[PDB]
Amino acid sequence: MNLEVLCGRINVENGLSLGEPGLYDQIYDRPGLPDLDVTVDATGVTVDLITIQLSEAYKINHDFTFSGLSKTTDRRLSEVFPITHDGSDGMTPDVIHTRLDGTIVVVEFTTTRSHNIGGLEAAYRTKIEKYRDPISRRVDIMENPRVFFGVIVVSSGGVLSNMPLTQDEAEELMYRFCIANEIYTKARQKSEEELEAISRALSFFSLFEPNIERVEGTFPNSEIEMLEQFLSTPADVDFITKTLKAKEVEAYADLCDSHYLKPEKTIQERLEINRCEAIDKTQDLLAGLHARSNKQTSLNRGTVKLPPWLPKPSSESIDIKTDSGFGSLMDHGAYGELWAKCLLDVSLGNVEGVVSDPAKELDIKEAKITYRRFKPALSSSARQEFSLQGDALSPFLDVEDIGDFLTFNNLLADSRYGDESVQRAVSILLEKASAMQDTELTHALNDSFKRNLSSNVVQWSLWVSCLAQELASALKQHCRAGEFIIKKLKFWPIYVIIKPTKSSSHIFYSLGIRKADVTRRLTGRVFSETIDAGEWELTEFKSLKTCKLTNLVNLPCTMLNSIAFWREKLGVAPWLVRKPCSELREQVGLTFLISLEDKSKTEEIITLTRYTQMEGFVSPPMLPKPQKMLGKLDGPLRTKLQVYLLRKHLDCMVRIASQPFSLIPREGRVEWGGTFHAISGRSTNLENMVNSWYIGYYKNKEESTELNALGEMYKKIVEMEEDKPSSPEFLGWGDTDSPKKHEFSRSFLRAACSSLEREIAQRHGRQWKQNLEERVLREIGTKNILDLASMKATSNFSKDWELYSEVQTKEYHRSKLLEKMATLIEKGVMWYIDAVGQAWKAVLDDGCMRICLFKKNQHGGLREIYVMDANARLVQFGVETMARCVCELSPHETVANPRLKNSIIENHGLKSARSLGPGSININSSNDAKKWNQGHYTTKLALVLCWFMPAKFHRFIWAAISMFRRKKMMVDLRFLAHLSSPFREAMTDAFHGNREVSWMDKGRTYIKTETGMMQGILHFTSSLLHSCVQSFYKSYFVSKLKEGYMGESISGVVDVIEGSDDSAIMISIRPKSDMDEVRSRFFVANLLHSVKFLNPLFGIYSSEKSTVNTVYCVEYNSEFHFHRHLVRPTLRWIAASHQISETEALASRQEDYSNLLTQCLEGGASFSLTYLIQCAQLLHHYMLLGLCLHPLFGTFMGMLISDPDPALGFFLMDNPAFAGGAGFRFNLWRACKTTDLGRKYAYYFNEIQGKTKGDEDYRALDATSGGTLSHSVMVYWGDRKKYQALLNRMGLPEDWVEQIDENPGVLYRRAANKKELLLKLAEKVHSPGVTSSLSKGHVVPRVVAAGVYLLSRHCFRFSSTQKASLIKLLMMSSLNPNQERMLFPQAQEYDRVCTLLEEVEHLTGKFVVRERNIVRSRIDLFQEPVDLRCKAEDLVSEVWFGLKRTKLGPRLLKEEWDKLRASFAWLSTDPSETLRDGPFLSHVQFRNFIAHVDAKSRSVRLLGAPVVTTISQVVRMNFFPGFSLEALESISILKHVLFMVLNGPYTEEYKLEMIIEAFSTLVIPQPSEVIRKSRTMTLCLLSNSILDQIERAQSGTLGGFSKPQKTFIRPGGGVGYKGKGVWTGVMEDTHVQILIDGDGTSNWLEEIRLSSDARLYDVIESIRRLCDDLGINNRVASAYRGHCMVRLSGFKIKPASRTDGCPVRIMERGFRIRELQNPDEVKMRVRGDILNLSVTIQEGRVMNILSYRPRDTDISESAAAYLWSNRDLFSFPSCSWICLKASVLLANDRKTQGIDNRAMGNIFRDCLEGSLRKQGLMRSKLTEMVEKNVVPLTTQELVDILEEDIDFSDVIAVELSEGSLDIESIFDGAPILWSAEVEEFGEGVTLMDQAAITMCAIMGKEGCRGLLTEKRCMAAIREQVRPFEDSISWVSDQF
Ligand SMILES: [Mg+2]
Ligand SMILES: [Mg+2]
Repeated sequence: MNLEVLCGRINVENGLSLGEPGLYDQIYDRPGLPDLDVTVDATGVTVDLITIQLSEAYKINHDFTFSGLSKTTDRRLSEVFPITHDGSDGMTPDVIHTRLDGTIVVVEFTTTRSHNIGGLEAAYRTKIEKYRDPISRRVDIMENPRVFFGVIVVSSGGVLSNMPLTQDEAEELMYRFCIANEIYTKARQKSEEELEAISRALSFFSLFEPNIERVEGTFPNSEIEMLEQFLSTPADVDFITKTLKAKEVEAYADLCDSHYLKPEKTIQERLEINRCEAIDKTQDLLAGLHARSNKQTSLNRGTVKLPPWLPKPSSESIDIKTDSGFGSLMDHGAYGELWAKCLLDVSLGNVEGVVSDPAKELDIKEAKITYRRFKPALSSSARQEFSLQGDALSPFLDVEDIGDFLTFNNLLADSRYGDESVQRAVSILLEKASAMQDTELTHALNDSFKRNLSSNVVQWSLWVSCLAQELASALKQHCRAGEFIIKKLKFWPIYVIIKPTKSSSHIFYSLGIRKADVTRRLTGRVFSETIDAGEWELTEFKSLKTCKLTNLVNLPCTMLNSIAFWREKLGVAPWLVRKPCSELREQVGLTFLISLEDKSKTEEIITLTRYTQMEGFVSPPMLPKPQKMLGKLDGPLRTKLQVYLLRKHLDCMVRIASQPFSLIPREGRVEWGGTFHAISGRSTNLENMVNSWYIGYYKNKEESTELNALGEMYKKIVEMEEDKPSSPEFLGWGDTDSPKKHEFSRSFLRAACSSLEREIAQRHGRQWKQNLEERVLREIGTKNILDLASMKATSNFSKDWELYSEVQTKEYHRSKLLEKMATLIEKGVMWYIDAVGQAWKAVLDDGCMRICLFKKNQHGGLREIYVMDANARLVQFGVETMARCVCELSPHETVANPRLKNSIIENHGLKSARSLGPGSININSSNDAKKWNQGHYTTKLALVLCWFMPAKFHRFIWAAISMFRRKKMMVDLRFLAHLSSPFREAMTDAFHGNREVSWMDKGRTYIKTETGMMQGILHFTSSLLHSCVQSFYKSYFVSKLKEGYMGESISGVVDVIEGSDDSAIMISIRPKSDMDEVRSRFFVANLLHSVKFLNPLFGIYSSEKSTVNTVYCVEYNSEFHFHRHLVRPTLRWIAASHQISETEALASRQEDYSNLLTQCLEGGASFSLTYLIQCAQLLHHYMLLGLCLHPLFGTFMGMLISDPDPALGFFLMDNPAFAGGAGFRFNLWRACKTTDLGRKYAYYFNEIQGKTKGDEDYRALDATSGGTLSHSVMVYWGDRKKYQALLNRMGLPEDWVEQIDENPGVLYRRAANKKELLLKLAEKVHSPGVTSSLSKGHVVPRVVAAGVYLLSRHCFRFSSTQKASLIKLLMMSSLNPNQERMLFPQAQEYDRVCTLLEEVEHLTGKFVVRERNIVRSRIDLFQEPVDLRCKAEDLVSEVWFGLKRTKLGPRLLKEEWDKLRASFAWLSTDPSETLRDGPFLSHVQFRNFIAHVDAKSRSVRLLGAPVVTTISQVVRMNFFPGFSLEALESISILKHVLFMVLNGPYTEEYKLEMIIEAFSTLVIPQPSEVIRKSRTMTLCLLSNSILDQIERAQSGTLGGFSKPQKTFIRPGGGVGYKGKGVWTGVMEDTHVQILIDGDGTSNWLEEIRLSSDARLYDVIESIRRLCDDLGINNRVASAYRGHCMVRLSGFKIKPASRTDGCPVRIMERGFRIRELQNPDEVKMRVRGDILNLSVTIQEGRVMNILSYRPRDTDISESAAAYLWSNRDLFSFPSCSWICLKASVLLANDRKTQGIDNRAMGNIFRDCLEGSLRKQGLMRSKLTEMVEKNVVPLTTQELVDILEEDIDFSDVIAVELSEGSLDIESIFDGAPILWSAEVEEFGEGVTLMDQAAITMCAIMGKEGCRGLLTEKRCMAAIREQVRPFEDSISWVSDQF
């Protein structure tokens, strides 16, 4: 802990810097808690025996915390910077440091007593506000300033600091602060808004009165006696001891008698016995299943319900060809005659008109579609057959068709038609999009994607998707008797006949093909057999439910993803064509089958095989037992596929149960030998198996309404209802050894709460309840009623909807929540804390919760959703916030602290290594819970919450929780309808009143419920309870480990991580001998196994889906930590990467398409696969835009080709390398600098839309969506009539829009009255995209509508935007870097990325296979904790209304506002005037426009190989696994000697002497090299061929003087230059011109000219330096001369409309000629700490051609050691200076008192003041040194939480005593691990040189001086006031 290394870490560039704030937290074990003895008395305070002063104790909180930092002499602001006289010259910093490179560093520390990011961010912002302006003022008047600013803020939780540190110093600081804050508080300003909110909430809580008596009445078991008796009485001890002993002996006996530890068999015998038992169990299951079924041996049927046809698509057309013959369409008749009649009727005249036009479906020209009805009179036989149309299978069925289908099948062979209509229509758009990056990489990847699209599988899937879209469209028409509809598929010779229904739940269709254009077939045999008709081939009226439609639409964009992902995972090159590996056909075929055949209970087997395969990772003491998965596999079978899957699964189980997975740690790493695919016979590595358990995964939110799934849901909801204990005794009143299905022991709950509370109170400092209460009161008291969770779901279920058939033949139609806030705002309420006072009473007058149900269709996941009513949400939101607040400050929970998801597992390894010695062994168990819902009686939650509250909340929480013990649930009306015509057979009887059941009333349309928490509602209380339980488990395990089985003590650390349901335990030990390892492994095995039996006490039932006692692997949520290797299932997000999403505006879909891609990249995928996924995403986005439905797609394609702007349908594709890295904003930025888009945006910002009040003004109305901006024609869409009608029912005058423009002040301040609240509601109801139309139909049709409607409407007619071509001609009525930066607030990072990206334009690399696993890094891209910048909207609120939403300051506020004005032309400082000039029509469009103009991309946690890392490394490695992508020593010593001479104490003449001699002796490479900084070096070295062109070319900086002003003589002898001159120059290829003028006291800048504008922000400071050289002020104004880009005052940016300062008028041909300078007047110069090569252009006026300043990262030591071994350099205190190492200190002891030297003067005294550096290694404070006797923190220990001692069961003790176990024979076999040399667990985790050199350049100056200062004294020198002999050293020091 020293300041020198810390300040040496940071490197700064010229100017002022603030860096980036970073957040460090607690990782290692907290030290501290010493003997604390605080006694306040007269002399102050006392601690231990050291006494501190009282008023010093008033500030010890900061002095002690930073004792090792402030050791300087307390300089001032004036002493370092030039005087500004602005009052701030007396601003005293906390540490002002100036290292030997002039890099000024001002740092101030702070300490807050908060507990979250809130106080941290607050302190950071207030420190920045305190110290912003003076330092900027001082840096504005310096020559070459390099000043850094840093802030340090600490808290008991974490530390926020912009200067990089190491976790050790963070831990030191945090624990020091803990001690300091403790002694501070034992020894003993907010704003106004929060000060009002706290009182507003406290008043309500103090006067809140819930009717506890009516509550006890209307609710079963709500009694305050339970709560008070739980809080008051302590916890029993003897009961717990006997219960633990009983549970322990029971678990031990169960383990022994379940894993065959009796009596003596070896491992192989136990394994064969296990194999026999598994065989028996599978045999029994098969027999019991086959016994109840129609026993068959062959079932002729199919699996794919569609016929295999592969036509060659012809020219596109939507019309039925007529000339077909009929010579054979009457062979069969009953189907052929139907098609014959159809063709004959459509031929001549029988068709009719049915228009299905987009504008209808959204419920609002030639875009209208034409469909044909039908009425063909069929014969009686065929009519009867059609009216006729429209048992569980056996495990032994000989399903071999599926078998040999997955072996040989033409599924991946190339369909020879790869250049046809559809492929052209896609590839053209693809090439147009990719034209931005025309490298070889992009061409290769596009060719690979097209080759993939050419395979016959996607060719078959394409027309299937077309058919599915057409059917979804035709789903809801009008049905005539005997009607039909004939349609063509617009790309293929296929015809479909459709017969819709009225139920709108399925459909009937029949296909037909010409039988002469069927080119190929999929040559399978699981396919629906068609029929022959001569020259035709037809189908037989299948039926497809409406639920199984989206999966048919999304078929190509999942087949492509599967093909690409599996082709890459196998290890094939994405740019090298090969054959199908015959191990790849299986995976693709299986994906195809599981996708097409879409049911539950079929993919469920595959998603369940994981828990079966998750065995074999079990440790020798136990055996792999997959037989626990029998059950959940029973039930009926209804497909030929389920039988095959079940047989293969059972075979995999019996294969696994015979031998586990091997475990061989060859080198220091560990692996696992034998793995294999689940449904196959294979052998693949881990990563190939892990994400094979996720074959049939997908997501949706469509709200399926099939009666079957809804019935299963209703069944699941009521399962444990009848299991009520029927006794209000064991539900929170007394203890119980064996608890029943819903009971829980109270004393154990109290013990767990006490344990967790002690852990919390030890991590944070005590007296924490107060901080929590204030935090909760604040966070509640600020919730306005308007900013609620609008657009959510509510329930219109009241008492009236309780009698079926009395309210039926109606629709429920659940509604939104906005209506509630509307009808509340009407009633005069503003704050959320006001509505609850009546919402609670309104609820209590009822007797239920009025819950409604909701179910999506995703076959698995989080399917159920329980929507509530507003009166319940309003009371639940006030309690869930308290729950989340109490949960946020826990050390285990991972749903409020999300980052801990990836910290408590990795870092554990380091922890294990810390207090164990390297070489430990892990023992892990990943648990779960069986029924996390329907098993938690809601009283335990209330108790465990009220235990953590300050008692001002007890009554409110008790009431608001007591509302969950009688809830009513709605049901579908169609459900009861069809039901009133097994479990369902009981439900119908309960409904009809025959059989009495205890939930459903007779005749009533609901379901009662008394037990079970709802899912999603009480999300955090469950996590809190689980945290308590897991903390108790951790304490108990630490206890049992503290004392061995026989009085010994095994050593080991425990870790506990847990979220909502899933949880893990990660114990780790270290043995020494061989036998002790065995004993400890057995002990920890029993310990970990006891959890299953210890769980039921807390009302938690562990399932059979949890592994136990695995050696070197865990699994928390979905990621598997296989030792130092982390595996994540990437198929999950890949499959769920293209979800249909209904948003009312374009350019908002690509946002989500990029979000999902970024999520997939996070999940982990080489960029070469992310790019293909993006191509498939583009294909999906275009197919969902009318690619195969509307016939007018050619016109839209032609329009988009000539207009690449998004929001019109165009899709932007990222760079091949670094594809999904940065979000959509990056692609937008990159496209806005190369395409015509840069033009279309420029017009939006540089047009004053007056236009003489023409008919071309405003152009596209400003309207931003998401991050992008577009025309208001799109964002205005959507029905809102219900909402505005409701508003008109209230006091909303129609003038409101106009009435808003008269006073915009109501759009930024919150509220003052009721009326402006209504105005804010009205603006809320129109802007973002809030909808009101009911989802009365499907999604795909109405999405295609919402697309094509807007597209067409913009293409031809108006809205107020113009046509496409009209706007294109309005163009002829791009961006400059200023506005480009103001738009994208992260342009610099984008530029860095792009620069690093413009080197991989070729395909060059090697296939080097590295070691087993390159342990990667944890790289984070652009990402900050909170923020530092002011948003582009707050400046307007401040300038326009005076609200200091930002706190910059008058100078800085003016500067940034002026920059903003210079960014937007029309923008003025008048809120009313800015409407009649800028593109807008109302003063509301601008409010929405400005709040989303600037947007930043999202963060990315990408992994990269180490070297610690960079982005170039990641791009080298991560492009493809197993593949990389790629394209002196005198310079170092020269840099070192240059830095040591320039900054060294010398004289300028002597400096130049030594420099030129060093240049003479040394050599250098020629300048035909890389030019970053050595260019200048080799130039100034070769200045001793022809230098003129050397400086001219190769990016120099020079320029003559074309027009000298004049010469004039001031009588004080001054050569002044007066008049008007013209200077010219050529710096970094600009050829600028500078007109200058001055006639009074000095000169001033007149005008500047530039030939280009790329490098603008650097030319500005270059011109600043040039004027500083030639000495010209830049303060006075000028007379504007032309149409300038911008103007500049004080080297600052000013707009052109202001005409304030010198204007920079860029003219490409402004000035093109050079000055032809003479090469003889060239000199070298050496200023203090500055090297220059210059030329005198005029008499007394010089010009610096080139400059140099040495960095601090070039102070070498090898070069120093070499220079030491040299004598010829007569150049070398100097000897001990350059070469760090008769005497030196003896002569200069008195040389400072009398100046007698021929060398440096003051510089030597400034340098030698560094004795404080060597004095920094010692001489600390007293309390800072006496308190180093602290021992580490031992642990939590249940003898403390329970306050008593506890004995334990010595079963294993007496067993090993008698010898009934023979442990040494159980583990014989499997390898030994105590002596195995392995690396520690965990995967993830210039300081070196800078620290070394900063600690190094001290000794070589004060070696013997330190010895003298130690010899003279060692104890009194620690004090500074005590000395106030060795007058020479003190003089050297100071004074
Ligand atoms: Mg598992
Ligand atoms: Mg788990």
